This record gives sequence, C-alpha cells and structure tokens, in this order.
Amino acid sequence: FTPKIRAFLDTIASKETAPGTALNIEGYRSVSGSSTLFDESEMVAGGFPRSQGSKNIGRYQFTVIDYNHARSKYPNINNYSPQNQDLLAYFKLQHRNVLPYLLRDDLDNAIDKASYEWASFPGIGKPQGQFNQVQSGTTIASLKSYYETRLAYYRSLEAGSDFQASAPKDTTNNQYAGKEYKTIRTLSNSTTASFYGYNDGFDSSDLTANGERFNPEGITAAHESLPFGTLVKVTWAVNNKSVVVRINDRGAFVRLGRQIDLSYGAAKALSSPGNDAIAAGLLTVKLEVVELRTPIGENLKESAKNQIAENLEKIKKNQKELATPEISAKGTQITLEVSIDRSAIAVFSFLHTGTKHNAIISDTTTFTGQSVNWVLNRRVKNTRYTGVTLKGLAATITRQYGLDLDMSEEGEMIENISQVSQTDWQFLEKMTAIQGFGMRTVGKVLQIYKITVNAKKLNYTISVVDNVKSLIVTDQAQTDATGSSQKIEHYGGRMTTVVD
Amino acid sequence: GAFVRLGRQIDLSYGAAKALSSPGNDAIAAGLLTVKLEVVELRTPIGENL
Amino acid sequence: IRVSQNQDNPLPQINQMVIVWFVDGDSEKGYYLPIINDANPSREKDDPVNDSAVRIEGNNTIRIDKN
Amino acid sequence: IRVSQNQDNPLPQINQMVIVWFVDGDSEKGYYLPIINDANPSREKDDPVNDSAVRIEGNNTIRIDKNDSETVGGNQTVAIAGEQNINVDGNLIENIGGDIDQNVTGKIEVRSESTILIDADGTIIIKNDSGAFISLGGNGEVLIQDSQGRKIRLGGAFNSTWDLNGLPMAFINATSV
Amino acid sequence: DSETVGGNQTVAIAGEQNINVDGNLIENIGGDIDQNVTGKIEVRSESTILIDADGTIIIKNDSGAFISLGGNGEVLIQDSQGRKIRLGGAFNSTWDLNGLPMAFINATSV
Amino acid sequence: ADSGSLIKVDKDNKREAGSAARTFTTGVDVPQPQIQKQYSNPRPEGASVKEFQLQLELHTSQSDLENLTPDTALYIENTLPFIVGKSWFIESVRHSFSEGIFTSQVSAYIPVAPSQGVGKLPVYEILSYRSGRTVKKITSLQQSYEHWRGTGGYTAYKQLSGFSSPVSYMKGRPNQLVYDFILQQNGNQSCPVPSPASGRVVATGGSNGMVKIDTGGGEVRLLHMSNIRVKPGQNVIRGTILGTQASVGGTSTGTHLHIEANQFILESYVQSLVTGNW
Amino acid sequence: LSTDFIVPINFQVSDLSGTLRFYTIGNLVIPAGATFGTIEAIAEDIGEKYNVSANFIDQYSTPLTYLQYVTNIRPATNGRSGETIDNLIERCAQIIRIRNPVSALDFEQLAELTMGEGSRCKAIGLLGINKIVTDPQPGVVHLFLLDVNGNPADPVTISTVGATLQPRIMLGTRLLISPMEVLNIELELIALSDSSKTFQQLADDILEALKVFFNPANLTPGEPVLIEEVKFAIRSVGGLSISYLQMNDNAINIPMPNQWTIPRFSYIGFELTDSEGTVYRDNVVTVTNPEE
Amino acid sequence: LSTDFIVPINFQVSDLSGTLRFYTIGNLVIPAGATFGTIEAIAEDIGEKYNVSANFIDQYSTPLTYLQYVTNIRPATNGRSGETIDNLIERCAQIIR
Amino acid sequence: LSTDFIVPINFQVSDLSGTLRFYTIGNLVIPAGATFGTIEAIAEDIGEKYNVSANFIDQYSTPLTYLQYVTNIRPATNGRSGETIDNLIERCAQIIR
Repeated sequence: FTPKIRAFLDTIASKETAPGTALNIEGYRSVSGSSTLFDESEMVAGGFPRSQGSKNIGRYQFTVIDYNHARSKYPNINNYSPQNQDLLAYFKLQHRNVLPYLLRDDLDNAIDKASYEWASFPGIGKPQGQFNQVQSGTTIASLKSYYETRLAYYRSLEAGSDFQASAPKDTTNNQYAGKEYKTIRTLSNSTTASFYGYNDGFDSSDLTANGERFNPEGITAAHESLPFGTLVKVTWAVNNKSVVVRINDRGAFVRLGRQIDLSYGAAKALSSPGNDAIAAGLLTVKLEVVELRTPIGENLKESAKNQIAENLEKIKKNQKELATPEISAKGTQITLEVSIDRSAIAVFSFLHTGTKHNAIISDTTTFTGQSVNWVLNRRVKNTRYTGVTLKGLAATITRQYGLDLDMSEEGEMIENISQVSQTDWQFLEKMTAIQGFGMRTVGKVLQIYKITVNAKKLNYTISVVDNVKSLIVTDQAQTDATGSSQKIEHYGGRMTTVVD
Repeated sequence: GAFVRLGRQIDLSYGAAKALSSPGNDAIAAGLLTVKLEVVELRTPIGENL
Repeated sequence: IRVSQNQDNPLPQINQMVIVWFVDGDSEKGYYLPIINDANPSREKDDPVNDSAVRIEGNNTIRIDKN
Repeated sequence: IRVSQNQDNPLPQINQMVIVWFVDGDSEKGYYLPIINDANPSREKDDPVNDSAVRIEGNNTIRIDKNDSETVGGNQTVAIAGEQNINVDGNLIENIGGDIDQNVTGKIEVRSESTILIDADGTIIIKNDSGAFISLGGNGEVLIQDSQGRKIRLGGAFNSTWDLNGLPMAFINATSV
Repeated sequence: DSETVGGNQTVAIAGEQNINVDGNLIENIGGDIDQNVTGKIEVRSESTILIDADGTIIIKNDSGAFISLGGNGEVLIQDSQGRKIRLGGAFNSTWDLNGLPMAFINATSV
Repeated sequence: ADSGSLIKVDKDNKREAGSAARTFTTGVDVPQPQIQKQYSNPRPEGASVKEFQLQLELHTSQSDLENLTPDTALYIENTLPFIVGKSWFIESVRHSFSEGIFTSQVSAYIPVAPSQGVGKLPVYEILSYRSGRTVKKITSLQQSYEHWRGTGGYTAYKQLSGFSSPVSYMKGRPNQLVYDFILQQNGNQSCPVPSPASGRVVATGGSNGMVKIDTGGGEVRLLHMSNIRVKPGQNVIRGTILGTQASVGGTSTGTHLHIEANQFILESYVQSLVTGNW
Repeated sequence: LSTDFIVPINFQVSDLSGTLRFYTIGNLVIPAGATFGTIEAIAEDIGEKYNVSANFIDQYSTPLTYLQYVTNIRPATNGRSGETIDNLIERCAQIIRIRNPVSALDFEQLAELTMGEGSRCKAIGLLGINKIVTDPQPGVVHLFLLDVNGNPADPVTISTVGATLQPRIMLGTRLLISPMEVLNIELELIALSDSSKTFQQLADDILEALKVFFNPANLTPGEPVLIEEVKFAIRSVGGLSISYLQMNDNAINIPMPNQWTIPRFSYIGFELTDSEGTVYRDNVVTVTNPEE
Repeated sequence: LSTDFIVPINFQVSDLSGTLRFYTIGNLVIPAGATFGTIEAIAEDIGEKYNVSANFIDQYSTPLTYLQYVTNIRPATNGRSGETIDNLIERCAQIIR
Repeated sequence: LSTDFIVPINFQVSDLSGTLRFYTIGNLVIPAGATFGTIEAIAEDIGEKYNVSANFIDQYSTPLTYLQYVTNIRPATNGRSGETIDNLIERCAQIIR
C-alpha cells in the first residue's frame, strides 16, 4: 500500500462510498443505495456481513462473491476489516489488470481497467463505464485530478528535506557523466574585455598556447593565469547574456586589468537583437568559473534502505542447483570379506571412487574405494556455529550426511567459530585437533576419541622371530625448519601473548 | 488491532488493563483510559567512567 | 573504529554498508568503518573537496575541558 | 571511508598522500583514508595528545535535528570576519556570571513589540559623548542633564530640583497651571 | 559557516566568552529574551542607539525608581521616595510631589 | 559498493554438500573479477572439464602425423562401447624417435556435454538561429524564424496559426518541420543534447553527425552532433543524451543543431528544454 | 537511474505459491531515466496449469539492484500438455485435404495455421460487409478470427492472415476478414459431494474440466452451448452428484447471437453439499474483464 | 519480514549446557508478517534423560538470520529406553482378544 | 605539464564499441605547457570497413597519466582490400609510356 495504491483506493472510495464519507473511517461501513452504515461488530465477527445479503458492503462496494474470489488468492482474509477491505481492493486491482498501468502512471488505462470492477468509473471511449452508474460530473479527468491530489497529500507526509549529491546507477562498473554546468566562483564582478582574431593578424595559421591552431570563430578565450581547459562563463552587462568559453590561449597583449581576451566567435556569441558585441570594442563583462557536475537531487537514502532490506530478504531463498541426473553404476558400495585361515571372516566397507582399465591384451581393471570420510571432504562450505559442544557439532555434521556418531566424551562448548571455505572433514579435523581429539571411520560410523597415551583398550603383541620380514626404526631431532605450521604449533611455538 | 476508530493508537489486553489497577482505582471499571505511551528498551545501565 | 579516543560518532543505520577488517584474519574479530554508498549518500557541498557537510539525526554533545 | 554515516568530510587535495585498502584484494575496489604527511602536515597544538586542531578551507555546515549541547571548561573565543546571523524561533536565555562589555563601532538596533524591561540594583546611566545623560541612581536619585549643563534633579540628596544654569525657560501652548 | 539545530542549543561556559565580529550582528529571535547578569552590563556604541518596543518600556531598579514609557504613550518618571513627573496617557501633565518641596535654582526667566 | 544491495551472480551449487542446504553457501572467499559493464561473468564452459581421461600410445604413421593435432576430434573404434562413437579431445601429442621406430603418445579426454522519457534534467536555454538574422533566445516554437533553404532548397515555407514567422518544412512533408537552433546549458554551447523523441536509433554519424530515430510513425533527424553516445539499433527515450553539440577537441569548436521532426515533437522538445520536465 | 538497467535473459519469476515458474525470453534493457520495461516470458514446463491470470506472477528470487517489482500484465495462455491421438489424426488428415481451400472447413484450417496454435477461425460463405445472412453475395468469403491469445483478432493479425490467404483464393472472389465475437458464460453449480474428494479438490477439478471444455479449440463458433453437455463435462470429474446448473441465469441451452460468436466462460459459483451437511460456497472469476 | 520465513528441518536446539539436543521434525513456515511459530522436535537419542521440563531448551547452534529465540512450551515426554516385559505380554494378549 | 609529454608509438585507440582499432604511427611529443596535440594513426587491418567518419574514434585502452581524451579530426580514408585488375593494367601501361 504505497502512496500510489493508497491514492487510487481513495479515488475509488470517492464514488463507491456513502455520501459525505469518502476519506472518513466510517466510509468503510458504507452500504450501496443506503446512507445507513452496517453494524460495527459485524465487520469483526468474521466471514462476510450477513446483515445485508444482497447489497454491496464496504468502502469499496463488494459482495460475498468478491470476498470468496479474494480468499482464493489471499486465504488470510477471515473477516471484513478496513485492512481486509483494503487488501481485497488490492486483489481486485491485481485481477482486473489495474496494477501494471497504475505502477507506471498510466491513469487513463488504469481507470479504464478499473471501470469493469466498479460501476461508478467511466471507461475509455464511454463515460458510462460499461454500466450506467456514472454520476453527473464524473469524468476521467476529474478522477485523475482527485488521484493526483491524494497522491500529493500522501507524498507530503514522508517528504524529506535533505539533498543528494550523487545519482543512482545499476552497476559499480558502469559509470555516468555529468549533466549540469555549475558556477564555481566569481573571477571578477566587472572587468573590461576585448576580442581578438577579427581584422587582425591572428588567423588559423597561429598556434595558441594550448598547442592548437587558432580558430577565430570558436568560443574560446585567452586568460592571464587560468589553466587551459578551464570553462569561464562571460556575462555581458549590456544585454545580460552569458556564454561559456574554454581557456586555451595565454594572450599576447598584457595591458592593464585585462584578465580575459575573447575570440571573435566568442564575442559574436554574446550579441543579441539590438545589441552587437562586436560594435563595442571593449565589453564590461562578469567572469565566473563553471564545471561539469551531477545535479543535486532530493536525498533518497530512505528509499535505498528499503530497497536494500527487500533485496536482503529476497537473496535468502532456495535458488540452488537441482540434483544432477547421472545414470551409472560407478558410485556403489565395495564390500570386502577377507580371511587367512578360514577361522573367521573380516568384513570391510568402502565407497567406489575411481576406475582404471588397460584395454589392449592386458585385460586389467583396477577399482579404487575410500572410507566414508571422503564424503565429508567433497564440498567446501561456509557456515557459522555458536553455543555448540564438540559432540553436538559432530552430530549435526554427521546427520547432514546420514552417518553415525560414536563419541563418549561430550567435549568442550564452542561459543563462536566460523567455517570459512573449508570442507566438513577439514572443519571437523581442525575442531577435533584444537580440543585434543581425533576421528576414525569404520563402515558407516565415525568415532571421535581422546588423544591420550593410554587410549588403546586392547593390546596385541608380536615377536620379531617367525613372523616379520622387515623392521626399520627411525629417530629424528625436532626442528622448526621442517614440517608444517601445525607441527610447530603442536610444539612449543604458539602465540602465548594475545590481546583482549 | 481490528477496530480502527479515531485517535486509537493502542489497545491493551485484559491482563494488561488489570495490571494497571490500584487499590481504589479499577482500570476495568472505566472503559476508556487516558494514558501516556512511551517506548522502552533493554539497556546496560550508565555508570561512572572507569 | 574511531579516529580519536573520546568521540562516539553516530553508528551506521540498518541497511547501510560498512567495510570490515579482521584482526589476525579471525572471522570472530571484526572491526568496521562506514563507507559512502547510496543508503549513505554524499551530502550537498558547494566545493566537494574543501567544504565540510555533516548531519546528525540525534543530539549533538560536545564537551571541552580546556579553552 | 568515513567514521560516521552522515558525515561528508573534506576530500584529500591534489598531491596528498592516502592509504588504500582493496576489498577482496581487487585492484578495482579501492577504499582510501588520508594520513599525516608533509603535504598533509600536523596542525599546531599546545598539547599534541589531548588538543584538537581542525581547519576547513571551504564552508562548514552542521545540521542537528535534535537538541545540541556544548560544555567549555575554559574560555570560548569566537572570531568572525563577516556577519553573524542568529535565528532562534524560541526564547533566548543567557545567564552571565560576570560582566558584559559590549563595544560596537556601528549602530545598535533593538526591536521588540511586546515589552522592554531594563532592571538593575545600582545606578543606571544612559550617556553620550556630548555630556548629556539620564542617571537613574541606585539610591533613587534621578538626573536628566543636557550638554550645556541644564539638569532636572529628583531623588533624595536634594529635593525636586530644576537647575537652569542661568538660562531662560518656557511653557509654550499653556492653557492652565 | 552554517549551523542548523532542529531542537534546543545549550551552551555552558565555565570561563569567559569572547566574541569578535568584524561585520554586522543580526539577531532575529522568535520568542523572548531573558537576560540575567550577576555583574555589570556596559554597552557602548559610537554612532547611535535605538530602543523600540510596540508595547511598554520600563527602566527600573530595586530602589523603586523607574522611567516608564507607556504603551498608550504615558511617560512616568518616578524616584525612590515616590515623586512622579507624568506627561500624557489620556490625562494631564502632572508633577506629583508627595507633599514635599520643589526647588528652582539659577532660575532665570521662567 | 554504490548501492550495497548484495546482488547474487549465479545459481548456487549445493550438490553433495549436505542435507541442510539452508545454513551454508558452498563457495570461496575471493570473488571473481567482473569484466562486463553490466552483465555478469559467464558460467564455466564445462568443455574444459574432463570426465574421462585416456592415454593412447601408438605406432606413428603418416596419417597419425598430419591428422593427429589438438584441433581434431578423435574417434577410436574396435574398443569398449563407452569409448566407441564419442569425440575425444586431444589434450597433447608427443612424437618420440629413439631409433628407426617412431612412437606416438596421445593424451586425450572427453569434455562434458551440454517509459516515455527521463524524469528531470537541468534547465536548458534555446536560441533560434538564422544565417542572416541575429540569434535570439526563444521560449516556444511560436517565436522563431525559419531556417535557410539548405543545399538544394529542400525547405518550403507555409503559414500557420500562432507562428510569428513562416514555418519551414521539408519539401513534400508539411508535417515534418525543419529548424536550426542552438542549445545551451548555463551559457555553454557544448552541452549534451537530450533526445527530442522516443524510438529506435537507425543511423548515426556520417558527413555531419546525423542521428536518426524511428519513432514508429515518423523519423526524427538531427544534424551537427559530435561525440555521439548512441549506437544504431539502440532504444532511446525522450530526453536521452544523444551526444554533444560541439566536441571538446576543437573540431571546428562551434555550430548549431539541425532538427527535422513533426510539430508536436518539436513543441514538446522546446517546452521540455525550457521547463526541464521530460 | 543515471545508467541503463539490464534484466538478464532467463530471469526466473514465480507465483505466490512458488510452484509455477516463468523465465524471460531475452535480455531486457530499460534505458536510463525510465522506470518500467516489458519483456516476454515462457513457462518452465508444458501444461495447462501454467495458464495463470493477470498479475499472478510477481515473486522473484534473485534480487537485482534497484529492481522494485515484476508482474505479468498478460494472463499466460496456450498452455498445452500435448495432443490426443484423434487430434494428431486430424492434423494428419488436414494435410491430406487442404489442396485448394474451397469449403468452410478448408478455409478455417488454413487460417488457424499461420496465425498460431490456440487461435480460431470461422468461415462463412456469401456474407457481405453488413454481416446480414439474408443478403447473400456470391463470390464473398467472410473469415472471423480469434487470435492466439483467445481475444478477437488484432488488425495486424487480420492483415497477416489476409496476406497469407491472398495467393490461394479463387481469382475474382472477394475475401473479407474481421475479428470474432465472444459470449460470456456464467455458471452456477449446486452439487452433492460423495466425500471422496475435498471441497477444494473438487472445485479445482471442476474448474479444470470446464477450462478444458470451453477451450476455443474444443468449441465450434456459432453453435449453441448445450446444458446437458456442460453437466456431463462437470460430472466426468467424478466424486460428485449434480443437483442444479445455471448458465447466464437460466437452466436452458444458450444459443449464440450469430454465426461468428464463440462462448467464453467467465464466472462460476460452487455450492457443494456433503452427506454430513457441510455447505462449501465459493466463487471463481476466470477472465480479467467482460470485454476481454 | 516481508516474505515467508523457513526454519529448516532437522534444526538443532539444546539447553544451556548443550548436552541435551533436539531436532525439528519438519520445515517450519512462519508466514509473512508473523514473528512467532510452533513445530515439533525429537530428541537426539532415546532414553529418559531427554524428558525435560518446559522452558528448558533455549539455545540453537546455527545462527540463522532474523531468528531471535527458541523455547519449548511443553515438557518433553514419552522418552523411554524400552518397555517392560509385562506390558508387552499384556499388549500381545489384547491383540489376541 | 611542466615537462614534455610522450604518447608512445603503436598506441591503440578505438571507437565506442572497440571493434575498430587504430594504432599511432609514431611517438607524439606534446611540448611542455601545451595540452592538446596531433599524430597519424593506421588501421589494425586492411579493408574498407576501417574507413570511418570524423569524431568516431574516442576510446584508448591503456589509461595513461595526464592523458584526457583522443579523437580523429579527419574521416579515415584509403582503406582498401586490393585494387582492381583494370587499374593495375592502366598503371602498368602508364609506366611504359
């Protein structure tokens, strides 16, 4: 219900209401053909007013048929309230194709389309409006005037007093140029000036101090001290006519008090009917500096704020890509049952991720499968978590993929952290490492445990004799030169000193 | 609010109106209450500069 | 972020754009400063370079201990 | 970049140095702030840490929609080369804890249309350089003296007195005494 | 320099205020002027002084002596002891004396 | 940054990322550099994405030497069904020669397969100009003088109701009036020229800066405009800046504006130039 | 704006429910200073469920800078899920026999071609410029046209069809073409429900069936609308028992005013009663305005 | 808000400690203009420890835009770790008769 | 400027669209204090499509310091994709006589 819709709903109520109440609140209880308003409790009791079954009820003359038609699109309409009546009128504007013409200020077409819904509105080419309930003196022009008055009244309520020095543009890359030539400063209120290039030795063969050939017919001037390209408005006091010249030359004669020297064409441009500038050798003129500028308009920060707010609401929406239809047998489960002495079978599960084949003679096909953690490491995410423990975060992450969680200890409560361009597996790795935890995957279930020197519950002992084939033991000295940054983080290196 | 009327900015609930009653003054007894409206907001109390 | 210590300038309004830095690159340690957009347009000036145009939509309180 | 929303501070001048940040590291999205250099030197201060020195080479325009307050713990000095225009739609209340020394080279025009009240506890003197004055004494004495030394005296020290300084007086258009 | 305040302007100066204007000072007040000064008020001009009020003008002290320029045109000069010189606000030119003597000195050709 | 509206450039791709799809974004931190003025960057071609990779080593022949270049599409036959019948993009070819034998190594892959006018303008001043008469400021078409008979006398002069001088029109087209006058903006004759009518631009430039507009019921022609900002085939509305009256680089640095249009368009053009309402 | 706005190709818009989605045909360029711009949009998928009313499509997901609103100013039309076997048979047979358009049928099939899919034609012999049957004019063929949008034909479409048919009519004969006329049908249904469908589902099904029935492709211009046929079409929905039906405030068959008038049902009121005694009353207006 | 708001399915909420965690049953659609909305939530795991009193759940881990607060207006019930054998026997018998 | 300015050889300029591209013939030396000066440019390729009217070329791709604008003061001419056989025959015969 912007000022335009508000004003149009007034233009409708100005003729569709009871006499004397067109902007009054009581006009919302008007009855067709009667000056008596219906009950105040009826408009709130619910549904539609039954007190007058056949007559049209409301500020905008509507029956139960229009009410049901509106409820077909806006089910929230439950009673006949001024807000509900306004919403019903807006729906009728939408359905009768009045909104598109009203939003672009085509009031003639808007009134023509609205005449099919309300009998008091005349139509285009027929002042009866496809009906004959148009009163005397009711014309499209009068309705347009009333709508303009109402729109002006509505706009005056939120009319600001600030001014805007910029102009809106669609894109940051797109640029626009200036539109107005604004006077900057007054060089001289009244100074004497002369024109050169007329019946003199200054012709098109001379070179101006700009490095350009002198055009005597051009609107140019030579100034004593202004930079070249400066635009100077010269106003002749005799006829109050002003012309903007471009300073390009520097001037040869110095004389006294001679700030500017116009060209022949610039001087001719100052002539007016009955006043020849060339006739007077010396012109008493006023000099000002002008510059290309963007015109100063009414401040639109209030409308820009609303635009930004609605764009913020609209961007948060389901606009993602659909699932890709890929008919293949590639990404299946790989189940492995293995035994060495047939006493028991060990079972493992993997997910197929790659395939290789040698085709010529060596008929060999190699399949590769990985653990379910590979699923967590597939897509890079950006998200934020607040007030969640390690177990809760892991539970949500696993639920996002249909995995199971095995973690006895709850872990610490993470109060504020952001996942910035990281896969779910990477974020889980960072969060578990920072808390001294580690993860592991078996089948479908991911388990998280504490990294403690006594955490392996079961122990298995082997002898070097009779079983093993190789044994290489290695020892290295710790140094910050090698390894990753995380390796030196786990060592003594850390930012001990932090700022609150 | 359902009724619009004229000059009606606020419409209290029954419990809100009952909470305005005092010994010897029943808010429910008077249908229309001449009231003053202000906006309040949760804030941190202003203390001495430290 | 403020230019001097004891000024509390007006805050950005809702839907206004700011520029945010992250101390040590941490997403949880952000510091901002308003910029000139259209929800925050430029004020009218005779000379945009030298003139100063400032508007305050609330009270203005300036207290000076010395001269 | 600005510190406040509706602040439009003076722009850097040509040949001045600024610090530039690049949003998302893009060269085409740059945001600047001037720094103290030499084309941008430091202003003179008594206390470089606590004092505030500001110069504006153009117009200064401040608009406050709500109330305005100003507290000065020391002296306030105002120097205006041109005219001072004060427009107050409401009442003007000034309470001065000391003296008022008003020195005006030109005229003083005071216009009201309801009432004028001038009140003191002691003496009130309205005098010119011509030696003519009206002295409403703090003890109730009244003196109306002209340039040449003719005075009308009322009050208390003396009785109702009309010193004529040896010059004739008159009663033009007299019907009855 | 320009200053627009949509509400009230409050100035509190603990020290001394110095105002030096080389041009003209124009004050247009849409309300009243209440000037309360604890110390002296010394105004000095060297061209002219103009005091104008469509209503009544009163210049008084705590001593009860005052000069009243009436809104109806009466002029009243009263001293502390209640001796009045009156002119004409629809009455007679009266020199009320409160039963006390009046002295003429250096009287020449009254 | 100018509007701060947080515009989205592409449909999101939250595939295999998780079941939530409403709490994360699945992107990077650094945005792509935008290249166009108003359009957004094109979606990744996809033909640069490899879905299959094939290593091919073969005994080099003359045909495998001249016809085996990355600009050709490979078709390998007598092999597995998913290989046969598909175009293979040659990533690289290598020809080795260690002895009398020539050996070829081919790395190939399969790409994935698929308003009436402007609101407000600054106030202009319009000066009617004639070759013989002095130039005079005007407020409407009623006060003016007809322009000369240009280069063959294509002008003819009729008498109208309110015009203080004979009205000039193209020969055979009474409707199409023709005039020569100078625009001005704060006393500057190098001001931008707003469009006098809404329509489609059909021809620009030429001998004397001819901007031609097809309004659907007639043609609007403008002459002596420099630095044209509109291209042929562009849609312009009433008040659109078509160009400049005189270029900055001193291209004779002075001239008037020539306009052919019907009476209503010219009258409304003068009224909009004076009042500023477009 | 100080610069020219661009709404990109394939801009997605949707209705309030979010289930019907349309995409812009091409790029839209709104010149600087303008505030509105129009462009054609096509539905996401085939089907008659995309034939929505005016201003029914206003929701858009991707936000553009300074874009305030979008809305369809034309009710979407020509939604077709496909054709039956008999329609394809008719399409094949017309190719067999259109050689030299001579009969009424022949003329109509030709004019429906080259004017679009979803239009209608009515060929009347010996009908003069006065459109009076009692004054036959030999050598005159009058065509009455309903455009692809379901409205009386625009003069440009009339000119196009005239130019198309000019090199095919008999030499010396006179071809007259004028737009068709529409008769608005207002229905009032009182029916008993078997409770096998909800009231909303019944109303939707009946509305869909009637929209199929009153398709100009399924209607013969100038032929009376038979109330028994309408009742059968309504009841073929199933799950209801018809008690009473009114067309144009009567229960009798509706004859067309003349030979070139097509019916076009505009309003329908439902009063559905179930066994338990619940009375569901509803009203649907299908056209934007009487003279559309 | 000017548009409908959706609290997505499987939205995790917890108490002050974060040890007890519930998830929403389905999508919660708060219509345009409304601010408050109700949905059902289920415990993360079975057991009687998830039967909690009213106003006990007030934290949600994922910070969504325009979402201010969450609570439970009903005490969580019917959290069980397995029914008794006798109740199973009675249920089996009642099926028989 | 306080010093001589040089627009370097092979400086690329174009029209508004950027499809027609010209390159400067040589170095252009604008003397100190002078601002606006001239030099000849040649089309990127042969053909009659590069014959353009005056004031048609106004864009330059490389943004140089202190350089404000570029234009063409002449209509580009003598763009050709090969002369006729008859003109060549006339040219050959004229050499003989």
